[PDB]
Amino acid sequence: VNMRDMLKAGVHFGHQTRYWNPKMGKFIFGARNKIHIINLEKTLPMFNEALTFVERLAAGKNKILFVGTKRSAGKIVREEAARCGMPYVDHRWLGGMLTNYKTIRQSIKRLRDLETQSQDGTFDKLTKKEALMRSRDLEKLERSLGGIKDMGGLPDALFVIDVDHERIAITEANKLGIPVIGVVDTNSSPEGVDYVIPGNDDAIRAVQLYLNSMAEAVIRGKQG
RNA sequence: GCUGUCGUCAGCUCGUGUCGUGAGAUGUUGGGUUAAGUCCCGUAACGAGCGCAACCCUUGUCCUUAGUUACCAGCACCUCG
Ligand SMILES: [Mg+2]
Ligand SMILES: [Mg+2]
Ligand SMILES: [Mg+2]
Ligand SMILES: [Mg+2]
Ligand SMILES: [Mg+2]
Repeated sequence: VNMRDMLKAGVHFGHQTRYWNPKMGKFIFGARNKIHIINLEKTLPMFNEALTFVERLAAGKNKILFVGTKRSAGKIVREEAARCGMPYVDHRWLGGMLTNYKTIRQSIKRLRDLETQSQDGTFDKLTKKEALMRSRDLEKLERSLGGIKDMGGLPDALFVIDVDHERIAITEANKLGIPVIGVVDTNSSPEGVDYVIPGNDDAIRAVQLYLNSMAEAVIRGKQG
């Protein structure tokens, strides 16, 4: 908002200049002291475009999936996708979560009924020898499948925090053919992302800026 | 039908997904660890089956029930078994 919250924290920064993607050359305002700088005055209209798109998609009972698996960004998306509904992923993305949803449906069922088992009133009233194993399986399943426990159907649109690190999700999203929102850094590619956000990554303040923007956008959208 | 052998070695495969024009490949590679494809972590793979392990028999400790044809600590007799 108003070119100052983003200009303050970390948004006007890039990944040096040695590792830059030619297709970002149109978004570079300059390279001060060997580091690329993003043209924020161009980011604002498309940032607001993404905000208004997700806001108008909120009304209509559509589900928006968030992807944030990264160092120091998983917990932010975990807590921030909390409330306002919507699923998320907070740890390693599983290959085939979209193109092979039938298989992961079984894992979802296993997670649900094992959660019921371990929280039925302490069903495991027996030796801890295999109860520890059961709890370990529970936490292992949670750590990768907690965010998508709901949403029996495929998401109508998807949100990304970084496109280089999780290219696989975007690839299979285009293969399924659904809209995608992505934060494209200076060493990334606009290929496969529909609504581009030429923002910044690896800076925390920027990432909660992005995710709060999205979350209160969907809040003001789904009110009806 | 039954049996030997590699070999009681730890391997051999499938569904769905993905990569390749295809034969095919990933799963099943990698860092550790284990008797073991055993387990953990990572990881375009996610799961499953036959194997490994476990359930069977026996051996080593104790407890309950049992005391004849088995036993003899105590009591007595004893021809001293
Ligand atoms: Mg093909
Ligand atoms: Mg193979
Ligand atoms: Mg093999
Ligand atoms: Mg096994
Ligand atoms: Mg065996």
